[PDB]
Amino acid sequence: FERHVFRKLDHTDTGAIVTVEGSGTMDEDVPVINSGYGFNPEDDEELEVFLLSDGSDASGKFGVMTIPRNKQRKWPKKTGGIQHPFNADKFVQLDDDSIWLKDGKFTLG
Amino acid sequence: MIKPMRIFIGGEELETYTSARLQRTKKQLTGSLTVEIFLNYVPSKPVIVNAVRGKEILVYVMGELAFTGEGGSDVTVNFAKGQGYSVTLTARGRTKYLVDSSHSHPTGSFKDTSDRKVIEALVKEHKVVLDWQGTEVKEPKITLRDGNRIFNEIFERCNQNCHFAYETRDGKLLVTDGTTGVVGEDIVLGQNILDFSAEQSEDRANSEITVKGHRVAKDVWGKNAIVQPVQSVADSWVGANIPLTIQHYGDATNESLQRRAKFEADRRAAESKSVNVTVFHVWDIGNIHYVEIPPEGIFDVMECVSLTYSVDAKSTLETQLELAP
Amino acid sequence: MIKPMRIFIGGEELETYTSARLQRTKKQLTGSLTVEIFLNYVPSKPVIVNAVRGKEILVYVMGELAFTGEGGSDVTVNFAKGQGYSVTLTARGRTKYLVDSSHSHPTGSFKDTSDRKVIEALVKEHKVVLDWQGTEVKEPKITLRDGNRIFNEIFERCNQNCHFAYETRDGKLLVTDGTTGVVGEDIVLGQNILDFSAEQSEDRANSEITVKGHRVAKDVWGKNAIVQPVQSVADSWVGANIPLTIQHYGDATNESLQRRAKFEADRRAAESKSVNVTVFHVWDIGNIHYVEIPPEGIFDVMECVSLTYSVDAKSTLETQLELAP
Amino acid sequence: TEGSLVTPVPGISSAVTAYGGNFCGGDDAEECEPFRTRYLQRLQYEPRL
Repeated sequence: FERHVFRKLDHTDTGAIVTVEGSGTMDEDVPVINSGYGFNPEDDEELEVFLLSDGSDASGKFGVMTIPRNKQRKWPKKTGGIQHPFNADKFVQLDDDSIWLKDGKFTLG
Repeated sequence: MIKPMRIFIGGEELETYTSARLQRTKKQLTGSLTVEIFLNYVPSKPVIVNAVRGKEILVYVMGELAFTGEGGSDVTVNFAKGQGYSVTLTARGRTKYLVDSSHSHPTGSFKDTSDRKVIEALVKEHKVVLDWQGTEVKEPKITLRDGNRIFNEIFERCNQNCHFAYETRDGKLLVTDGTTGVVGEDIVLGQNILDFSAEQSEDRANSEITVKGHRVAKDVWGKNAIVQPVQSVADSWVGANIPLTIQHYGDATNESLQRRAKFEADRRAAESKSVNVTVFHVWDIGNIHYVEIPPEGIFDVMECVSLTYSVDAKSTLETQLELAP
Repeated sequence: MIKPMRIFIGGEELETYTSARLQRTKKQLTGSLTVEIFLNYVPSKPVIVNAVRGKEILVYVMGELAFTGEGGSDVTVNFAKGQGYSVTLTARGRTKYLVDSSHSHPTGSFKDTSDRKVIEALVKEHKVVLDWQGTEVKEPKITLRDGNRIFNEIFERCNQNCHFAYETRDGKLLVTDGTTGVVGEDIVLGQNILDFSAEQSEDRANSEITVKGHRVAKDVWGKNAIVQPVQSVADSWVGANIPLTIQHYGDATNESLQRRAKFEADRRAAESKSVNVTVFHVWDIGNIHYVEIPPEGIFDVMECVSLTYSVDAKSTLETQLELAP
Repeated sequence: TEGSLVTPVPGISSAVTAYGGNFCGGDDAEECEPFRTRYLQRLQYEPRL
């Protein structure tokens, strides 16, 4: 387990390739895990990318991208959902009252 | 008699080496040396102390170079209430800074290159001339661990390519995948041997070795990257079932699996036929010799793996070898 | 003569210690001791057996306290068909249980405290009085590893703040950042020395040491807690390039980075100038002495790092030192 | 004109500014040849020193 900071993200056929500092860890890192949620942050934006090494082999390091810490929504109690990875007020919420969405414009299709 | 061994430090000859010992092993990254010197002291009068903790050292055996520091990397001055007062020295190969210096690589992770182009950019921070004679290997990913010593990474990366990494006598660094081919002497029993001790231990042999490891190529995954890259190599000399399995540390490639597998086989096979010999009077390691010991029936070509010259004040000249096929 | 060494065990003097040996080392956490005792046995007659597995042991050297166990940590009864039948004993410092007990901390993770207030809550489970004289340090986060020994954690935490952790001669635990300042004797060659052995090894020195480590403060992240905290410290006594790099185990702070760097520098520097001396007839470690060995040219102040008293049935008294500048 | 702290401390603004001016005055050491001409100029004869 190790900690580094994001600079650059590029797309390829079998996932996303990132360069995440911690010295020149790699120009083209091994693809990143998605698990359902993914995003494409702009170049050199505040956020952190943990790297997990396949076994103890330094040749494999899967990243785990995280939302910027200045922009994490302080959810209310007994609530959860997903949010815009660069703003805390454009999100989707599934509560005990109703499926709540928040945004200044809606589109479909 | 014409001095069969002469020692030089910084260009001023050592005329009082009361003892000596020089070792050169193929299974490491640096040779060594050790010289015992007689030192004097007279009270209430001036003395001159060199105490140079570092300078070049050379050893010439019978008018031929046999070692190259750098030198004087350790100095100790024993002393006794009785017998006498003396000094000791030590030295190692020119690469003795790699074995004790953590790498300071400019970035810390190669993008895409070959092993040779990596060994050049790691060692050339200390001005040590490489001597490459192997086969170049191209790999997609190399990232040297952070802070790992130089003698760890070179040894680690050269283990999976069956590259021996050992030092020459001139001060370079030699990476080879075989023998130097310099034919030596026919060490025949009853002619020049003084002692010997052969051996054959079954506790260090394996008939079947298996290697596994995932893949890291630019775009590979799934079955082709996890369950596919498996390869097995067998010795067939041991007539018993002693299975072994190994894990690969790198970007697995079917060619590389066997190369790592063969490297283990050579190491195990050599370790199961170690021999020692003493040949009295005082060229190089890796040579090819012939041996004869009918009592154990040695009638096979041999190749040396280690060398040692030792001397004593009481005239005990000797020389030891560690053969293995 | 007036007994220059007396020993007590629970208040009954040992009048039959056929041999003795005491040690006190600054580079550890507990002293030691060893006593050999003559024992008898008459067949078909009663014998009184003590076999004390635990009790206090005290050693006084020339009417002065020199150790405070707690004692009888070991009991072995040697025996021979020939020479004789005897017993042996051993002892260690009062903190012996810290050296061999896993911590039982109330919770297992401090919220926000200082190192002193942590060492008090670790040691005081076994009632061992602390002797603190170093500077206090504030640590935002501490969490003792679950089940780790007391010796490991104190040594680990005190390494990054240049705290020496060693015992006194009374039964306490002394944490200090320097010498006790007690000026000793001027050990001069030809006056009281009996033997010596100096040394200077280059294989344990580094001209430039580098450290790395993230921050763990309440709210620190990004470039200010990942890449920013790096600091370099250099010795400048070695005239060669032997780079080293270290990783920090804790909450990195620019002040703490250098303190860890200095601790390594003092350790490496001392290890590269180890000395030994024997001074015949039989105050404390860490003292300040003057030395004079013109043959090698020692004219520098020294701080003793270890001490040893040894006796024998054949009158052979001695004492050893492990000085270092 | 604008900078920022490298070692955050609680209760202190995350950004700081310099005065209307700026930092300057730093300079490198003096070599041998520039020193020689300066010393000679002092020893020589010149009107209106």
